Amino acid sequence: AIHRIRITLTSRNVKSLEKVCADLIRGAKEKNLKVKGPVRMPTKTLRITTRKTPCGEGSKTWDRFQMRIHKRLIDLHSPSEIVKQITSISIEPGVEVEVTIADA
Amino acid sequence: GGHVAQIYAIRQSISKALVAYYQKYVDEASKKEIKDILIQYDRTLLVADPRRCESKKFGGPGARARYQKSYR
Amino acid sequence: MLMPKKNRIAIYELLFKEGVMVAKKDVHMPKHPELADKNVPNLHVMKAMQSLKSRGYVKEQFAWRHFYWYLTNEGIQYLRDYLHLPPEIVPATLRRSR
Amino acid sequence: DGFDSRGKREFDRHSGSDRSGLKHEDKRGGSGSHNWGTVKDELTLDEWKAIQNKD
Amino acid sequence: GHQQLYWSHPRKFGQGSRSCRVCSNRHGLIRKYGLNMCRQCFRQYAKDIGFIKLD
Amino acid sequence: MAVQISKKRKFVADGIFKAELNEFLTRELAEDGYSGVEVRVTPTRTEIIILATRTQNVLGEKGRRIRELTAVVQKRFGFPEGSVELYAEKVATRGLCAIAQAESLRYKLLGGLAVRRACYGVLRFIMESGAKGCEVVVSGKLRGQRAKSMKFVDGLMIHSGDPVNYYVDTA
Amino acid sequence: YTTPKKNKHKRKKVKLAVLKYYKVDENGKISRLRRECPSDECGAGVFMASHFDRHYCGKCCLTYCFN
RNA sequence: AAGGGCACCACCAGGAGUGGAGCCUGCGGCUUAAUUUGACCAACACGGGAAACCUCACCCGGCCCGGACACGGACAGGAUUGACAGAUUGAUAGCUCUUUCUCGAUUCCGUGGGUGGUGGUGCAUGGCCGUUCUUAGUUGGUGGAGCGAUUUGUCUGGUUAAUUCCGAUAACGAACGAGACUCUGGCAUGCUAACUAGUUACGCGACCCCCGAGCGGUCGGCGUCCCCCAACUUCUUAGAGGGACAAGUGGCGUUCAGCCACCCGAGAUUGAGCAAUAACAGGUCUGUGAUGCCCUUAGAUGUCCGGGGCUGCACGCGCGCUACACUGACUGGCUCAGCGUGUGCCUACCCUACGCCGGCAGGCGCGGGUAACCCGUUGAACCCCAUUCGUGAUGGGGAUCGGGGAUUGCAAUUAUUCCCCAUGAACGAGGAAUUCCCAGUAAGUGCGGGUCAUAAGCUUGCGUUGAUUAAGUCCCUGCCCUUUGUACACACCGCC
Ligand SMILES: [Mg+2]
Ligand SMILES: [Mg+2]
Repeated sequence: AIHRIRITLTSRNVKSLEKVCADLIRGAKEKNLKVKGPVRMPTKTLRITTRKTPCGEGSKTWDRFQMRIHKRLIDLHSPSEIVKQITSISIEPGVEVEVTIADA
Repeated sequence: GGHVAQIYAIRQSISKALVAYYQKYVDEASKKEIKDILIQYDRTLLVADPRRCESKKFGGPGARARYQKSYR
Repeated sequence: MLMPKKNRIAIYELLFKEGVMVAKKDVHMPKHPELADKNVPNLHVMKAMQSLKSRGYVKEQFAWRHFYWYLTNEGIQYLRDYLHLPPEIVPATLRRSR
Repeated sequence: DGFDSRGKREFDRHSGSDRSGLKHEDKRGGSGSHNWGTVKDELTLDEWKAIQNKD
Repeated sequence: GHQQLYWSHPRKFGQGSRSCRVCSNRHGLIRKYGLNMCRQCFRQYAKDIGFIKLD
Repeated sequence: MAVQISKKRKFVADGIFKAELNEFLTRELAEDGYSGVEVRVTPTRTEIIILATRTQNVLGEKGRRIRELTAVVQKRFGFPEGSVELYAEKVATRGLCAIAQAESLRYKLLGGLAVRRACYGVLRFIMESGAKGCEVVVSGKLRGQRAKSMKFVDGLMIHSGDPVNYYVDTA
Repeated sequence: YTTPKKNKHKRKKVKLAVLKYYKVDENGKISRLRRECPSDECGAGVFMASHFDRHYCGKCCLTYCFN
């Protein structure tokens, strides 16, 4: 054997993360492997407030830059061994994956 | 929240929970005869206050106030 | 300028093992990230390959804070006669598995 | 005398250079190369060491 | 020049131990999130890195 | 893990790497019609694809330059032998790349072409290649101390709002 | 500018002749009047410089002096 | 010059203030070896500029070439490279001197030629940014007027935040900007989910109870993904969607564009980002391996090291902090947040729970966290509840100054910072003047980030408590449009 894994999805844009979550959930259900829904970590917002001007002149204009990190956890539970049952990554640029053991 | 915000949250939580419990399990006609009392006293007892806050801007201390400027 | 002979041949033989060689622009770095076992710092790497570029044997490109020296055809033959190599040894960039 | 004590001009629109002025005046009406156009323009080592140190 | 004092002065910390990874400038250095990037340079490469002005 | 890095610093590190790689490929392939670069990173390997107008020039003599570039980015960025790859792709409709047109305009001016003739030539080519509008501005000094800014625009153009981000390509 | 001090004369090497600090006798007997610094990295090739009151190997073979 | 229009960087009606006092900081002046320098609404807590070293660009000294390459010399019988001891120097810089070794073609000398520069010029430039201006303005096609440049369209008027629209109307149909757009906030007991968020129910408990409550009460006590051994998403997280449109009613109005009020509704004007044609000889060469030209280039304006300075004070100005007190201060108790950071390529520097030692600043041993897993249920402040003080420059205020103890750093003196005990100065609501501002706003009030080895009176955000006055006008201050005059067109900083 009974093996369970936790696949962690991380992306900077919502649509790429949603697509990988969708077709991985669909693939797991097609293989009749019971799967938990993608739970979402709160978005990591990297904010940097610099000054627009490259010099000291201006009207103290400050620029705000945002970077959003979206995180999802999907749990795969199979009565048999699991790594051989699912052997596809189905990824696109802009999103990364990491697979861990459910106990680990 | 703070002290006052917890107070207002508590009182409208009591009112909203009781009016919804009355709606769910007994007649809403008798729900209305206490619901009309609550609204005719204070609308905030059943409806949350939408106003929360305003973002701070880079020209002054607060949301709208600007810093002192001098010409001389 | 002044380098030991073992230092010059170590840099040259790496420039022929692969035709390219990067070097962070920090003259005070105690050791080059590559060939650190040969005990020659990044400064001597800088001046040796800027002398190659001045003679025309290598082309110099600069990114943010790194050099991207590219060995040329003219520099290939000079390395052959400098290190006493036959006209059969070629860099990996010039020839791979061919 | 065109500057104050700090060194700022009291007349910015008074061109302090003889060759140029405030407005850009074209050279020869905008003809010739390297200039703005005109209406006419509009119309292996390791294995060698291996055999070297084997003996 | 001499090895004893050419780099003797310790710079394990302070403003002079850090320079921009793009242009070696030691001023206005943004070290947040391990950026270690000169300020005007980060403004130049803001979109390429991934930071986008949402508001 | 103490060896690993936090996700926020990891994405920032990838952004710095992509910016440095894009800038270096710009400074090297500017004469070779360089347009852009995209990377697809997986833990097994990374694929670096360079979009250029002339892939026949990006490739060296029998592919020498591509091997040269993939080796030199490997040495700089510390990649393993198998985790670094390098492909080149011809950019369709090269007149619709603002970077490609900017490079060709630089080449024409370096040749010595008049500003009006070069700018009108590239402006026409963008239009028949298919666009809702375009605009080129050339600023600096030519033959004199005073500088000038010449503007050449046609078609429709937008400046404000979110649409300008995915409608107007600026270079 | 206007340096009050004078230009400092950098050291000029003596440009000395051939070493010739050891000879032979009685149809050839090798005899060295210069010491040897016996460290392993110093080697037997190098010779310790003899001074008025001290011995100093050419490499960093320490310095042995007689007090 | 006249007429219209708009604006809390204009006023009205007011609020908090600044200007008065001390101190922090930035400018000017003075002094200095240097007190580096740019900048004069749109300079003056600005260059993210909180500088002990570095930073540093300034002053006083001292190393090195990191002056490529080409050519001519000298050279394995030596071109040359380092160095122990003494002196010499601040220096354990063989910098130099005495002293001889050692290094082995890598250099050295000369002639050309590189190179670098936080050196000058932003009045040579690019890019970026500020301002006009975030006001509402700007331009084609066809048609009409013109011989023509040009003009109409783009306007008498009503209306709008908006040439935003409606209306007259030689104009019709458009384009940019405005709007629309993206992010954010408010509602979804509607959907999807969640042991890295939980909530209810149940089982062990632990205590209060027994006047009896007993399906009693509290539990941030333990458990039911310890996977067979409960469900569910209301609360939390975040995706897809919906929701709001002047949509309904009444009134005003050409009864049009629209305006006001009201019911129902979470919401009947949430704040931002972007942002035209163009101009400002506006600021930046000290952000850049962005850059022309000029200067320097070996006794260096390159580069490194030691020390000092950037802080220096008869004085003037600006941004601010603390206060002048009882609507308070002190002491004790009660007690509620949300942004958001967190162990590093170079890079040596993380956030901290727990226990022990000290009165405090702190020190020591054990851990956890690369993070909805740990700090953390962020036990924040104001506020609230009690005691003392009692109109006294008083227990208000904590400047100036003495002594002592700690942390960071190679280095703390010109005090880095912090802590303890001492002194207790002006200041009793501030002249003329002047700034910001319309709802979760002003303001009180703390907490994160950036700067950081040490650090915030700054800045950037977040949260808590939370109002007075106003739904107007051109009176003052500015700007826009139209008309008008012009000998201006380099455009009034003009011409003459
Ligand atoms: Mg808009
Ligand atoms: Mg005291």
